[PDB]
Amino acid sequence: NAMRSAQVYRWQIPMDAGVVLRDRRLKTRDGLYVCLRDGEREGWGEISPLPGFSQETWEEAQTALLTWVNDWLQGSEGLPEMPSVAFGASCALAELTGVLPEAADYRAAPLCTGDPDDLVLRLADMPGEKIAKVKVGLYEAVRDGMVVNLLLEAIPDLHLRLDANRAWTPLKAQQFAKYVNPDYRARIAFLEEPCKTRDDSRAFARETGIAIAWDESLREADFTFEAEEGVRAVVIKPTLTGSLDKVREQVAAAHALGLTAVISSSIESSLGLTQLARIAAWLTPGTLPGLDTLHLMQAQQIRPWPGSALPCLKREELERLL
Ligand SMILES: [Cl-]
Ligand SMILES: [Cl-]
Ligand code: NA
Ligand code: NA
Repeated sequence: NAMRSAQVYRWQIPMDAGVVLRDRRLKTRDGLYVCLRDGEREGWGEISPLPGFSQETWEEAQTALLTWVNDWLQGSEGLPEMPSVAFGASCALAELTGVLPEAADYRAAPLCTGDPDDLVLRLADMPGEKIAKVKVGLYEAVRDGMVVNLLLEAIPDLHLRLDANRAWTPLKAQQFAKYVNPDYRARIAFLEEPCKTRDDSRAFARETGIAIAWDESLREADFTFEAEEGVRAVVIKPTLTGSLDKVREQVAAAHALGLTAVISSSIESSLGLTQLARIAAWLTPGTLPGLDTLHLMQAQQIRPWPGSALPCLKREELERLL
């Protein structure tokens, strides 16, 4: 189409030392961007499969994105199934049509990074609603239970999101719970995927009174949105999910069941994170998104996250594929 043109960029962002995912060292974050133009209209997307979580590799995503772009340029925008590519391409399309609103709040649940005191100091005097995120299942269960307990004790109105990524056996999950004072358990907003199996996670929720959330379950073939005793939320990671339309359908299905839906990071670059902030403000206006992952990186690119002190690279500094 005479009116259409596109650009594709490839990049690698250095990570801070000490970032681990499913027994892996994420030394750099590797990804792609697409920039679509149709007349005076422009739209961007991020295509960044996450090692150990995405089925597709960076290299596979690159090929799929390029071939999708080739078709789009010729007037065919049907999206591929590959989730990171479907997500990025769909965001670019949504930006071209103005469907993705410009607005964002740019606030996220702060992520604990090994210093609960700092987290306490940061939240203890924050006016309004206090929500934070603690990763669990990396250290031994006793440690996690004590940390969670101390934080809840330190700030009486703090609500914690906990993320286990299916780390625990039923025994370890019970060991974690025993260190959390029952008087404080109601202030665990949710514990994402405590156990290795979903049935064990549900049993844990019912036994302990600690609310749970689904995250990786949503990407399993069998997944059905269900209201269930103990289940309070779902975590939706668009890069691992697919198109913006699919993300919308999932948010809607969760809300229709009274479940909280959290728009969440797959460690995207700043560009993708700002888009997730817009998606969250639009589709989940009442729910703080899980986007506090930028500080794990050494640079921003193209669009900065407001308030980040990290340097921001311009597009001219990235490797251009198309
Ligand atoms: Cl290549
Ligand atoms: Cl730029
Ligand atoms: Na636009
Ligand atoms: Na999670």
